[PDB]
Amino acid sequence: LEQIFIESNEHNSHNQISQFRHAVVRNKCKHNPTLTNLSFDTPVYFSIDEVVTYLENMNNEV
Amino acid sequence: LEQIFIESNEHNSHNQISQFRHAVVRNKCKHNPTLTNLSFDTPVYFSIDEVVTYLENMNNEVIGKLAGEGKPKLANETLVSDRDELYFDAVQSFIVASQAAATKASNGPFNGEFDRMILRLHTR
Amino acid sequence: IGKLAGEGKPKLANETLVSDRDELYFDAVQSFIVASQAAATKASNGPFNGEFDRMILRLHTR
Repeated sequence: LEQIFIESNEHNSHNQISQFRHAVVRNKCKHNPTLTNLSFDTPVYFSIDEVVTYLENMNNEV
Repeated sequence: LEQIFIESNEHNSHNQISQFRHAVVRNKCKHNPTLTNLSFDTPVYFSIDEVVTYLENMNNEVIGKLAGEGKPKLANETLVSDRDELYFDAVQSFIVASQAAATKASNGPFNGEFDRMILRLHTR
Repeated sequence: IGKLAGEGKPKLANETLVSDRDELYFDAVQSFIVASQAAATKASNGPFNGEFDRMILRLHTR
């Protein structure tokens, strides 16, 4: 899951490794609220495109 | 004991471990009164059903929200000094928490986490 | 700790305030009161707590 998208070339990896991993963790927590609370490795249904949009907005926030 | 009665599959497994084992240790001191000081692992008597019942109890945790009403409230309006000494006795059914002022109540912070665990603890 | 402004400091059961974290803990164990969400009683959990349990019980065994 890290392999497909994240790449070695971009040197912006420093924090954004965690930015992405934590984004997925958190929106996992939210998208399945019936469950206790969701983490990285869990194979529980989820939508990531809205994490992309969320990245856009939190890039936009003021 | 750890792996017999707990798994690490879950993200929140660690807190289940915490409360489970605190419960079992207080349980087996509840059993053995004689010795002045006892340790967790040190062999002494305990029972499966007591843990099962306390887990089921706090799986339905509720308290009263009003000032000076911070303890789990029963159907009988009574409030309990200590969680274990009455819950381990037998599982009891508490009223619903609703925003209505008369039955103003607070949700459990740990509630809902135990429901997945207990049914498989039963199955095995 | 207490969320209250001006109390960025360990809060006791008596809510006493000690400037240095060092000598408070070495002298003896501390019976801090746990947080509840109500604003007057609202408080913050330590990031230290939650992750040290297994080490502490194994060391208690040893």
